[PDB]
This record gives sequence, structure tokens and C-alpha cells, in this order.
Amino acid sequence: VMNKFEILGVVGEGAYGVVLKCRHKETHEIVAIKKFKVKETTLRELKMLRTLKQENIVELKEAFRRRGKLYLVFEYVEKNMLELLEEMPNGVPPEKVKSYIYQLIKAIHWCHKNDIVHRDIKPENLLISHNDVLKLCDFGFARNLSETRWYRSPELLLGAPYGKSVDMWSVGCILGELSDGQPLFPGESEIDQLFTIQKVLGPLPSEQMKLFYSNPRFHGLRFPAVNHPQSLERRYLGILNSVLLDLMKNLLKLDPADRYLTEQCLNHPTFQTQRL
Ligand SMILES: N#CCc1ccc(Nc2nccc(Nc3cc(C4CCCC4)n[nH]3)n2)cc1
Ligand code: NA
Repeated sequence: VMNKFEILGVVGEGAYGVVLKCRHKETHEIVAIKKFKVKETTLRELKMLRTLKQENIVELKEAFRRRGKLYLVFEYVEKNMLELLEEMPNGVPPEKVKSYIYQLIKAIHWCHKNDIVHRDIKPENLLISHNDVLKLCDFGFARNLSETRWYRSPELLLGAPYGKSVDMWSVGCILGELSDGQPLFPGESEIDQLFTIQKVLGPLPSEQMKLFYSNPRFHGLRFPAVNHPQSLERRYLGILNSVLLDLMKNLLKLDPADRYLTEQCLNHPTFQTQRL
């Protein structure tokens, strides 16, 4: 309990709840304890965490209860990518961009090999250790395939069926943001998110446009048609080199069927080239 764990400070508080940085009084291990302000989502996530146990996935260590309140004890990692971008608001060095995107793709590759899509990859849930080791967490929106809006693919925004390609979109968004510090698609609403995406990449594919009208969620709403699209080439000139730009264009294909999945990404020149 807080019998056994000393509270060192507050890591975060939000919609997720509250995460405390704590220390075991007997062993002196430092941990992250998530306290809740039990639901199906929690049980689903714990199952996935066990399946995915690995050095690039946050470890759940134990669960306990104090007077009916659930506490989950995790591995503690010193920071997340969101905090890192606050410290470096104009982006990180190109070497660190490649290392974090490599590691993210490797972690997603492991999820996908286990038939799990994460569906909510964003800087806030990418933990980065003192040794620069990236780890994934926050599996509450994840799905097993056999059964805030800024990083979501257009097909997920529209309510379409989805597969492994959903996570590759998020990778492309993070590649850009690590390079210049700026969120690539900062929409203000679901509709404005679709607008912001097309403002860069041009009109959505035919099937997605049809989904806007067949999905009753958008009944009577105005489709956000784009005027003069900008292009990734224009958006990232002087930010991305041609090799990273090439990779980014193939992560951010509007049609999920055209996106590179993880194995193809790892065969890309971005990761296969060796500094001389
Ligand atoms: N819940 C959730 C997602 C989330 C992820 C990160 C943060 N913020 C943050 N900010 C700085 C460090 C940090 N370290 C950390 C978090 C965890 C857990 C994953 C699971 C809950 C403890 N272990 N080590 N987390 C806040 C929320
Ligand atoms: Na750490």
C-alpha cells in the first residue's frame, strides 16, 4: 500500500487519472503508481500488457487496493516525448529523430506481430528512459485484430474499419513533430482535423469521402473541402532531408492500403544507411 510505497511526487494528472512517482520502502525500487479517481478497459489493457511484455513496452509490476480504490504499479521511466518537446520546442537533432522513430517502429512491429494495434500513439505515451530507450504505454484504445485527435488517421476519424496501418499514420505525425517541434495536424474538432489533414495532403480518397456521408455521425454536416493544398515537400523543405521526407510521404498516405507497414519501413534507406 502507501504503507509500503513512499510518495516522491506527482508525475501527471488528467483524464487518465493521476500517476505518482513512488519508492518501495524495503527494496528502494522507484515505480510509477496509477491511482484512479474497475472497468472493462482496465482488464483488457492488463491482458495486452502481459502479452506484450518486453523492454520497449512499459512493465506492469503489480496491482493493489486500498479501501476499494485500484492502484496499478508500473515501471517508472524518467520522462515522455511530450516533455522532451517542451524542453526542445524547435525539434531534436536529426540523429535523435532517427533513433526514436526507429525504436517506435520496432515497438509497433512487436505489437503487430502479436495482432495488436495500439490506435492512440502520441508523444504523451512514448516514454523515454535515461538511456534514450523508448517504451510504449497507454493501451486503453488498443484492439486485438482477431476480435488528442492530432495523431489519428483519417479512416479512424471517419469510423472506418482499420488495421495495422492506423499506427503507421501516427509515426509519420511524430517524425514531423520531432524534426521542427510543431504538431503537423493541430485540428480544433473532428471536422477541422479532416480539414487540416487535407490542407497539407490534398483531398481525401473517394472511399473516405463516401464514409463521411454514409456514417450517420456526420449527418447534415459540411464536408471540409480544401482550396489550395500545401504538400509535405513544401511543409518540410529545410526541415527534413530527402530520405526522411521519402519515408514520411509513405507513412502519411491518405489511403491506409498505400501506407508502409513496419517491415517495409525497417528496409527503408532511413534505417539501412550507415554513417560513413
Ligand atoms: N496512464 C497513462 C499514460 C501516461 C503516460 C505518461 C504520462 N506522463 C509521464 N511523464 C513523465 C514521466 C512518466 N513516466 C512514467 C509513466 C509510467 C506509467 C505508464 C502507465 C502509467 C504509469 N511509468 N513511467 N510519465 C502520463 C500518462
Ligand atoms: Na528512466
